[PDB]
Amino acid sequence: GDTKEQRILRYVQQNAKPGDPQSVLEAIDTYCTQKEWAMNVGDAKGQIMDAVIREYSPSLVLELGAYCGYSAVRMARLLQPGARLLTMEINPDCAAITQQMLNFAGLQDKVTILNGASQDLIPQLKKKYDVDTLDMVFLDHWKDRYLPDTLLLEECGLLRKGTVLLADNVIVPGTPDFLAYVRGSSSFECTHYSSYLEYMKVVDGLEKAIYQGPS
Ligand SMILES: Cc1nc(C)c(-c2cc(C(C)(C)c3ccccc3)n[nH]2)s1
Ligand code: NA
Ligand code: NA
Repeated sequence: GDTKEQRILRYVQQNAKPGDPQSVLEAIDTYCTQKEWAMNVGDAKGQIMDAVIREYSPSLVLELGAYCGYSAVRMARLLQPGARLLTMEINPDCAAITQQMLNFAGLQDKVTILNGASQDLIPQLKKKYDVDTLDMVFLDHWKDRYLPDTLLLEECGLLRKGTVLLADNVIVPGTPDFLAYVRGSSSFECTHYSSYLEYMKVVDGLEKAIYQGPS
């Protein structure tokens, strides 16, 4: 049976160029804006993500909620040799799509895909995936999970001073609990990056929260 996610992957494989991550991004953004709507960060927000990666040049990045691999491709393509992306995806079919997307783009050796729930996998990073601390975390999974997974990252000792959290959809549909906590806590230095959801004709935004150390 055909699914939307399989259709996205097929469109990329037909029209993008293997080993060319930029063509893969353009293909997905074309597909989602012109052929069939899908959950997608999109190019406007993508350029903010690009800027953050280039500013902090993280060596170890954790992504929560890979879906079809658009953001994994977006970030992994800007990573240096020896840098790693760890990405978590709760849905097995989407995890498979993400793998094929990264393989097509030529980035499969920079990325480890973890199939499971954030709250189960996050406490295993130190022991099983040889993580000390994370340089960057991109949050784009279930919205009611942003605040508790941030708290769990902190108590698992995965954040250090200077670790960048970047969270999507904090306005639409909105994560006001997360926002209240990080903006109000002295442990996080926060900035907001507005971006228009053109298809929905409403403004959304990404929050950047830089860990400052425990309170
Ligand atoms: C507690 C959770 N841990 C993770 C890693 C979660 C996750 C969410 C997601 C998307 C693609 C956004 C998703 C998945 C299923 C339904 C709706 C939406 N992928 N991974 S959820
Ligand atoms: Na999103
Ligand atoms: Na703060």
